[PDB]
Amino acid sequence: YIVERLCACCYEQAWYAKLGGVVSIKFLMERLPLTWVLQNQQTFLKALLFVMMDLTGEVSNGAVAMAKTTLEQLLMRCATPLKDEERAEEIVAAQEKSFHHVTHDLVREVTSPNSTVRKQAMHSLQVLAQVTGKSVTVIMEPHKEVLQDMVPPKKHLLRHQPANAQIGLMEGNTFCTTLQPRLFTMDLNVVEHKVFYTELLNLCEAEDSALTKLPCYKSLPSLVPLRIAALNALAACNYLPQSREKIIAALFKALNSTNSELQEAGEACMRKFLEGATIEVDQIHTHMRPLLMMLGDYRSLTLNVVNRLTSVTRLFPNSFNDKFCDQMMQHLRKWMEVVVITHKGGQRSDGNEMKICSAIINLFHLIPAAPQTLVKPLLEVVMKTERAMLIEAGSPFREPLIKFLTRHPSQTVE
Repeated sequence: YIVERLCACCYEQAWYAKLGGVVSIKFLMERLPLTWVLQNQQTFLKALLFVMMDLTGEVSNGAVAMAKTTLEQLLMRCATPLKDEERAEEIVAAQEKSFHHVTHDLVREVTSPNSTVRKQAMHSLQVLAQVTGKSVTVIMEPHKEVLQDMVPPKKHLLRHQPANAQIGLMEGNTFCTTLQPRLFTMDLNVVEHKVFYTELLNLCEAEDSALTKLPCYKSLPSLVPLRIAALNALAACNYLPQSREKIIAALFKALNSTNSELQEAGEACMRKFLEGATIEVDQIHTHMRPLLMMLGDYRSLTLNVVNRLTSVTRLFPNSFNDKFCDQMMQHLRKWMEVVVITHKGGQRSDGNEMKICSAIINLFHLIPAAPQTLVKPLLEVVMKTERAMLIEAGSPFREPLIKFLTRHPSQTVE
């Protein structure tokens, strides 16, 4: 009755009721013995995860972090292997049964449409596989019966599912297909996987003007998380030779865009994609061609294009050459002259004041093709700008310049 009434507080509406319920659960699992907390771990987990499922979308006072910490403690407690001095026929059986049930419910809630509970379940599975000294797959291999119809959409026309459910399905597919050994192999041969891959490609490659026509996406405020999830799911399929060019094309299209958050998501997915696949300089040039071929005019530069340059350089150091370094130095000199002119004019702040020059300077320390000779012209232009603006302590060019100078200490100090 104690556990019933106390964990029942987790189902009340108010947030303080949930907080008291989780506090009582923590007290019960910390003070009382192991043999008893195991058989109640099912109800404890259910209640303390329903707390999260219900508190999403409303103000709360640290209840989410407290619930996450309590979940971590309960999982690392009940999952801890029993030492030989305490192993017995009843405690071992109770632990095994509680572990089975908890893992079953966790794999069930993994594909839930809520993001917070899904991330919490993923972290719990990871830490549980870490503690038990086993892989996540072998632990989920018996439990994948629940996800036989979840990871494969069964050609359910995901376009009919809501945006949050779609994002949840994408994240579940990413998690289940990115373990040490993959639980489900997206062979891209059955009609189900084929339809799923085609939907992923059309979602991550189409345009917003046509993508917003769907009713499921008509009410979305940003539509960026959907594209991010689509890119993440598409990168997890780096085991299909005959169907790899489209993945690279989509990842590069996402790596060259006029948005910052999506550019970062695309570069992250590419870095994750390169862990299993490889890309030769041929297709690198083929895909970055529209990114280049426009730098001829220094005015064409901007924060987005320099960020894309930085990303493609960080992902492929051997892609750029010394000629590109000289062109970048010329563009930097031009932009520094423009900045000096604008500062002498003293009209008003703009969006091309310092960030562009800082990014262009940072580009050098990431390109290994940058020669030692580039230190002197860069230092000269930096000194010219500093003494034209008379900004010494607040100069934002110090950090990237020092980052580059550290690459050639011999020439620098000399």
